Amino acid sequence: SQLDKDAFEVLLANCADEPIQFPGAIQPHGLLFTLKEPELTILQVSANVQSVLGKVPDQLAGQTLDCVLGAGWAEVIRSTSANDSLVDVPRLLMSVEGVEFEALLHRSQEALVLELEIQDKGNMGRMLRQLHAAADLQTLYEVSVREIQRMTGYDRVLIYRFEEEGHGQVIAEASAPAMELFNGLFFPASDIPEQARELYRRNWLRIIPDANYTPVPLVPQLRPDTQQQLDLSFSTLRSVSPIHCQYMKNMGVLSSMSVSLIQGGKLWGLISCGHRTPLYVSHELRSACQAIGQVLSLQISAMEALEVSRQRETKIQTLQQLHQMMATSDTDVFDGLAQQPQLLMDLVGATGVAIIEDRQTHCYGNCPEPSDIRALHTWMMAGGEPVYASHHLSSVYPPGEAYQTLASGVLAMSLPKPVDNGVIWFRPEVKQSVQWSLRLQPRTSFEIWKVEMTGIATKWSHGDVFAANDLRRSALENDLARQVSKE
Amino acid sequence: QLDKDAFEVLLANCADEPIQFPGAIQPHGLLFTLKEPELTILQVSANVQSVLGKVPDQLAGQTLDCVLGAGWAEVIRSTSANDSLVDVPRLLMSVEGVEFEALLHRSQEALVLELEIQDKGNMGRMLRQLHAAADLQTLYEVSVREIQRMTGYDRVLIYRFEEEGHGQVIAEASAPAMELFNGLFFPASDIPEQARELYRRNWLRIIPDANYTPVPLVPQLRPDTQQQLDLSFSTLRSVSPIHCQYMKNMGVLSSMSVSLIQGGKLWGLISCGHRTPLYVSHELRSACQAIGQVLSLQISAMEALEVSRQRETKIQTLQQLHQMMATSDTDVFDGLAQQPQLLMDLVGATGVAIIEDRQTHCYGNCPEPSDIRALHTWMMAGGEPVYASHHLSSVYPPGEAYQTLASGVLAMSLPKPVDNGVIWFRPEVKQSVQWSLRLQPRTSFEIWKVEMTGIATKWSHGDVFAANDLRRSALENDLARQV
Ligand SMILES: *C/C=C1/C(=C/c2[nH]c(/C=C3[NH+]=C(/C=C4/NC(=O)C(C=C)=C4C)C(C)=C\3CCC(=O)O)c(CCC(=O)O)c2C)NC(=O)[C@H]1C
Ligand SMILES: *C/C=C1/C(=C/c2[nH]c(/C=C3[NH+]=C(/C=C4/NC(=O)C(C=C)=C4C)C(C)=C\3CCC(=O)O)c(CCC(=O)O)c2C)NC(=O)[C@H]1C
Repeated sequence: SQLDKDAFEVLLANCADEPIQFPGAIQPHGLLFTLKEPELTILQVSANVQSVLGKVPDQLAGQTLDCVLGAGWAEVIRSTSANDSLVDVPRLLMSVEGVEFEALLHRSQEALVLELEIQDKGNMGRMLRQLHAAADLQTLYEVSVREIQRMTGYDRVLIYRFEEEGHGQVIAEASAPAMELFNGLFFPASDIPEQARELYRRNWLRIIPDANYTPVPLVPQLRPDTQQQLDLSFSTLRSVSPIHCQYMKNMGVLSSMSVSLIQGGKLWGLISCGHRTPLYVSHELRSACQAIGQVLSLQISAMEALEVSRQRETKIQTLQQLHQMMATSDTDVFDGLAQQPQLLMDLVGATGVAIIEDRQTHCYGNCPEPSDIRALHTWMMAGGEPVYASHHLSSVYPPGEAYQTLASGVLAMSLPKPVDNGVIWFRPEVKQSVQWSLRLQPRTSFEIWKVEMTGIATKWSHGDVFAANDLRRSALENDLARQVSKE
Repeated sequence: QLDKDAFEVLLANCADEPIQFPGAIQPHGLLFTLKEPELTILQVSANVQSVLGKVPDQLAGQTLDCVLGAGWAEVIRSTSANDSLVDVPRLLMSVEGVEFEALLHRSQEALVLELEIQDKGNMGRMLRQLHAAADLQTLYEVSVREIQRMTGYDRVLIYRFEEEGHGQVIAEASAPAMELFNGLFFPASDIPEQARELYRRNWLRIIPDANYTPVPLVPQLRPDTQQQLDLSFSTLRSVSPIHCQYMKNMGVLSSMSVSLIQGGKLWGLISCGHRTPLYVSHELRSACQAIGQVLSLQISAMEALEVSRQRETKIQTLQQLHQMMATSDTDVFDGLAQQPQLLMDLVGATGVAIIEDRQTHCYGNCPEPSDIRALHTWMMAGGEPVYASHHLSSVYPPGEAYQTLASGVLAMSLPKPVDNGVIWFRPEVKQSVQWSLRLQPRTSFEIWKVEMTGIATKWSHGDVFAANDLRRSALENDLARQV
């Protein structure tokens, strides 16, 4: 397939803007019918109508819904399709021509999308009990992944967390014995395109029962009512892009089932379940996984909130100690800050605390050569404000590349005293605290992350900047009186 | 006559009743306590003859095989070996015909086994429903409606514990032809502290019949330790007759309470009352426990967001007010005096009181400028730049003159010998609540009214933050305009 490889390589270059929401084909484990809400006439049909029902698709475009689905169920789907929210709808199991079909309903731009999924072949209280029993966030991730693996029966279960600029991190992983391990792996934001992220934000479950699937087209590809393509954003039977199918092939997973974790409308992460054999997931399993996803999304938000509030709680305690730390014979407040560096390091969070004063420089922790530090302090005038924050110093100050491991994100405060002053913080690179062991591959994904996240340190959160601007006022209140009170 | 007097004497010790050590259990099951190494019947319940029809006198210390049979004894011996009695599946058995569900726990180095009687998919839908809720009141209404539908209880109420442990019926769904309780604040004395500790320890409390005769635990003292068995973690525990009388006077004969615990603190309760006795199966109890846990997680989620959401809008109006004073230099708070609502909404208030000498400037609630002088004259004894009041009727002896107008007063006054001051008010909680013999919801409301006489809602930690965040702003901005 030399021609196909060239055609595929075209998709690889143009993958950040492919029309995922408008594939024009569905996965072949069911049927899709687009209908009209008032009369329920078959507006669009799938190519499997002859495969599972044995009806020629040419005579379906427009004609009666009774023709293929039977008049018996037509009234049922009319009644369940009456003017309603359709948000909460009970299960609707059917059987036409001896084929078991589960009917799911939604609406897309004044159309009734009917998804006839094919059918082949108590513990909840326990799962929520264990989820509540978790103490810390890492324990919560571990127990959640273990429980999802146990109940689903999926070979691999992974929790991706989207940290910064869309980059991902595999936090918790449980896998079947003797199979590839992914933990501490960081993948770039380019791996998941933005359209896929929007769909994951608008859908709880994404099921790909078989990567070796041939897409079946929707005939006709154009809806006569609007003369466009179907928006399959909310359809469970939506074709997967060949790029992700190749990615799953290279991984070794043939069936996937992703559960989205949404906090405050933002995609916190994903729960990805992979199988080495094509696995078909029943409705009960889907509902249980959705329930665990929502419960964990609620719980994760709570655990960080307690931890975020805890950091604020131990912040003001840290400043209070520091606000009185210079109570004894301080030549400068900074020289009083030189007694115990770890209080400064723990105030804002950084491996390097350096305060330059008295024609010399005082640094504790991960710091560069002192001569170049004043050159970084020579850049203080460029800020124009005591506060300074950066998650990437190389991009904003070009000669700050010699020290990327020691100083990638620098927090600073400088009192307006013109002679010699300023406080400097040093946070190391993210690349120096990450450990893990073809184009579309997890190993290749890690290398792109190490080049995309170059010289980038973890962003100083609003609390750290608040704890930074706080000492700006505290040092200004005290330092001037210290010299004045001597006189 | 004699029995009625014994009831009143019991009402004296309702505050410090030994609930954890009743010495009897509800008659809808059996209780045994056993030694872990041997599994011998250390202490038994009096209702053995009721179901098993066996003498109890030769059971204190004997082997379990004579009561529960050899096979079931071995099964529970294997179950109790090292399972830690946490996350243990259902263990239904049947001795002498009667089916018993065997729940297990351990108390002070003893193995308590409860044989509860056996009389007579939607969870995902309810979790989706609770996630779909947008506001807090919508969340409470949805939770109560779904809980009532799933459990089939005539009354389902959610109590929120506010201020000094007082109660508030936040949401309520009830069957027709039943008294309505909404906004019915009740005192903290209605639920004693021991009951609150037990509700914190146990998710579920089930009283299937208020008209029950307790079965005593014989012998009443464990020979191993010579004390009363602690039933603080057992579903089969006798309830105090005070609560039984309260439930009879309410008009409920069966109760099913799920405790909402946020961060180890009893946020509230989900009380399910029935007009007739009712028994809840294990599946129903597990489902209600799961919904309670989900709602406890979700209440904290929306509470935390609104705590932060109020902080973002606190700074938003904070910048606007501290940049306004640049327009007017006649008074340091003249710009503060142009938008009174931007001052009331800054911290939560129904009246702004900013006044210097020879001036009277208060918008909204204000008793009298002459009393405002006396209101401004309180600070001689308690003098700080930021002063707050949770109950002004106590700290200020003439706090009862204006309680509906100013019950909790938050005050900032910059340090200047010349007259100054910024003060905001807050009215009574008792003047914003409305609702329609000794142990009765009607009586409970009038006790709360007396117990809250001039008590305003506590100034939040973010509320005193906006008081100190306006301490620095008015301090620095004053000199530049004067200069
Ligand atoms: C520009 C196009 C590309 C692309 C497309 C693409 N990816 C997904 C889904 C993915 N891909 C993931 C990639 C990974 N990177 C890693 O390091 C690891 C290892 C653990 C993985 C799996 C990934 C995590 C997802 C999300 C899956 C989930 O759990 O939901 C899609 C969406 C497909 C769809 O139809 O929904 C697309 C279009 N992948 C590329 O690699 C680049 C070239
Ligand atoms: C000092 C003794 C008293 C007391 C004891 C008592 N009460 C409970 C449980 C209660 N009582 C509640 C009271 C209410 N107040 C109201 O306004 C309303 C109506 C809306 C009610 C129902 C109340 C809410 C509870 C908790 C219910 C639950 O089961 O969770 C107990 C606990 C009993 C036990 O064994 O668990 C005790 C000991 N009640 C009094 O009135 C005072 C005199």
